Amino acid sequence: HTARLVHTADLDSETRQDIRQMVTGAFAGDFTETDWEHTLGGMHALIWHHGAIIAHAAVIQRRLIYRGNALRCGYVEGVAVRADWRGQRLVSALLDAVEQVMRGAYQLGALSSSARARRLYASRGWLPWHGPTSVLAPTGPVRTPDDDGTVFVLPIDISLDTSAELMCDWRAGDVW
Amino acid sequence: MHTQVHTARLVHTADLDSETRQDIRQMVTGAFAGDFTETDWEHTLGGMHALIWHHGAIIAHAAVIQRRLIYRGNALRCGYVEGVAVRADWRGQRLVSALLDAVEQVMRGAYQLGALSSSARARRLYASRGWLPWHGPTSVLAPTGPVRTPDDDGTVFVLPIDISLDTSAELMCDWRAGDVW
Ligand SMILES: CC(C)(COP(=O)(O)OP(=O)(O)OC[C@H]1O[C@@H](n2cnc3c(N)ncnc32)[C@H](O)[C@@H]1OP(=O)(O)O)[C@@H](O)C(=O)NCCC(=O)NCCS
Ligand SMILES: CC(C)(COP(=O)(O)OP(=O)(O)OC[C@H]1O[C@@H](n2cnc3c(N)ncnc32)[C@H](O)[C@@H]1OP(=O)(O)O)[C@@H](O)C(=O)NCCC(=O)NCCS
Ligand SMILES: NC[C@H]1O[C@H](O[C@H]2[C@H](O[C@@H]3O[C@H](CO)[C@@H](O)[C@H]3O)[C@@H](O)[C@H](N)C[C@@H]2N)[C@H](N)[C@@H](O)[C@@H]1O
Ligand SMILES: NC[C@H]1O[C@H](O[C@H]2[C@H](O[C@@H]3O[C@H](CO)[C@@H](O)[C@H]3O)[C@@H](O)[C@H](N)C[C@@H]2N)[C@H](N)[C@@H](O)[C@@H]1O
Ligand SMILES: Nc1ncnc2c1ncn2[C@@H]1O[C@H](COP(=O)(O)OP(=O)(O)O)[C@@H](OP(=O)(O)O)[C@H]1O
Repeated sequence: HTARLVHTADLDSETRQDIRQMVTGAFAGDFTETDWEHTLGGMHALIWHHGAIIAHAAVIQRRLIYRGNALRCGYVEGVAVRADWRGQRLVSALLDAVEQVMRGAYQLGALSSSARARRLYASRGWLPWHGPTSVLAPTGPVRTPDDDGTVFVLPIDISLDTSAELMCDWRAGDVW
Repeated sequence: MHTQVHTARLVHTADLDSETRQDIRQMVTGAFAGDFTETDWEHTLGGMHALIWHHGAIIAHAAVIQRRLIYRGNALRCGYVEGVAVRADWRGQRLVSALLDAVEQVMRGAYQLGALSSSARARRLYASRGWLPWHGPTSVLAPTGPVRTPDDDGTVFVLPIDISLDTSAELMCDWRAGDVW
C-alpha cells in the first residue's frame, strides 16, 4: 500500500471508469459530472487491491491569486477510500503521493475539504484559510462565502498570511 | 520493444531531477535565442514535459500545462503547450514532430483542447498537423476583469478534442504573470 501516480492521459477507458465509479460511491453519490471533470488533467494517486481501485486522490494544476500574485497551485480533488477499506490509513498513502507532487512542481497545494477530513489535513501540516475566499469569475472577482471555512493550503516555497484574501480561478460547478 | 530512440518521453515536472531541470532550462533558453524570461520558464512548470534524449542530453522539449480558456462563458479544460524547442544542432530532422506526437497524445487523453501561442516560424508546422488558427479576438481574464490582448491576436492555435469550437469567436485565457498567452 503505497500509491502509484498516473497522469490522466495515461489512464485507459476501463481504469478511468473504475476510478470515477469508486469515487462516486465513496462520496455516497454526492459527486457530480463537474466534480468528476475537476479531477481530470493532472496526476492521480491510486492504490489497487486485486485489480480493483481502492483509493484515489488527484492533484490538478490551477492558479490561486494571493496578494496580486497568481500562485502555481496543485489542487487536490476526489480524495476517496473505498468504504470497506476505511480506517486503515490508506488516505495517508494517497497524500504522501499528492504531497510529493506538490513539493516537486508547485508553490502551494490547496483543496476544499469535507468536514470529516479537516483533522487529517491539519495533522499533516495543511493550514485552514481564515481570510475571505473569492473566485475570479468572467465578470470579475466574486466572493465565495459558501466555501469559507473549507479551504486548506499547504505552502511549499512561500510563507503565507492565511487571513489575506485568496481568489481561485474560474471553472464550472464548485469553483473551490 | 525497440530502443525507443528519439521517441519523446513524458515526465511530470515533479519527477525531474535538478540536473535534467537545469538542462531543459538552458537548452530551451538557448533555443529561443535568449528571449525566454524567468516567467516564460515558470510557465513550463506543473504539467508533463515531453523530452527527447540523445547521449544523456535533452535535445528537444515541449511542456503541456493545464489551464482554463473561457469560450462563450464556458471554462474549457486546456492543455497549453509551452517551451517547444529542438536544440539547434538537431533542427531540420522533424524531431518537433516526435515532440508533438506526445503532446497531442496528452491532449486526447486528458483535455478538451490543446492550445498554444506560436512563434511565427512555427505557425505552419502546427497548421499542417491539424491545429486550427484562432481567428477571433483574444483576451485574458485579469484580476480587474476581461481585457483584450491584441498583441497576441493571430498567434494562437487550438486542437479541439471531440468539442466543436467557433474559432472566429472571442477566446479569453486565465491569468498569470508575464505573457498571458
Ligand atoms: C476521508 C477518507 C478519505 C479517509 O480515508 P481513510 O483511509 O479511511 O482514513 P483513516 O484511516 O485515517 O481514517 C479516518 C477516520 O475515519 C474513521 N473511520 C475508521 N474506520 C472507518 C470505517 N470503517 N468507515 C468509515 N469511517 C471510518 C475514523 O474517524 C478515522 O479517524 P482515526 O484515525 O482517529 O481512527 C474516507 O473516509 C472517505 O473516502 N470518505 C468519503 C469521501 C470524503 O469525504 N473524502 C474527502 C474529501 S476532502
Ligand atoms: C520550431 C522548431 C521547434 C522546429 O523543430 P524542428 O524539429 O527543427 O522542425 P522541422 O524539422 O520540421 O523543421 C522546421 C523548419 O525549420 C527550418 N530549418 C531546417 N533546418 C533548420 C536549422 N538547421 N536551423 C533552423 N531552422 C531550420 C525549415 O524551414 C523547416 O521546414 P521544412 O521541413 O518545411 O523544410 C525549432 O525550429 C526551434 O526550436 N525553434 C526555436 C524555438 C521556437 O520558435 N519554438 C516554437 C515555439 S511555439
Ligand atoms: N462532493 C464532492 C466534492 O467534495 C469535496 O469538495 C467540496 C466540499 O465537500 C463536499 O461537501 C460536503 C459537505 O461538506 C462533503 O461531504 C463533500 O461532499 C464542500 O464542503 C465545499 N463547499 C465544495 C468542495 N468542492 C472534495 N474535496 C471534492 O474534491 C469533491 O469533488
Ligand atoms: N519567448 C518565449 C516564448 O515564445 C513562444 O510564445 C510567445 C510567442 O513567441 C515568441 O515571440 C517571438 C516572436 O513571435 C517568438 O520568437 C517567440 O520568442 C509570441 O509571439 C506571443 N506574443 C506570446 C507567446 N508567449 C512560445 N510558444 C512560449 O512557450 C515561450 O515561452
Ligand atoms: N443537518 C445535518 N445532518 C447531518 N449531517 C450534517 C448536517 N448538516 C451538516 N452536516 C454535515 O456535518 C458537516 C458540517 O460541516 P461544517 O463545514 O459546518 O463543519 P463542522 O462539522 O466542523 O461544524 C459536514 O460533513 P462532511 O463535510 O464530512 O460531509 C456536513 O455534511
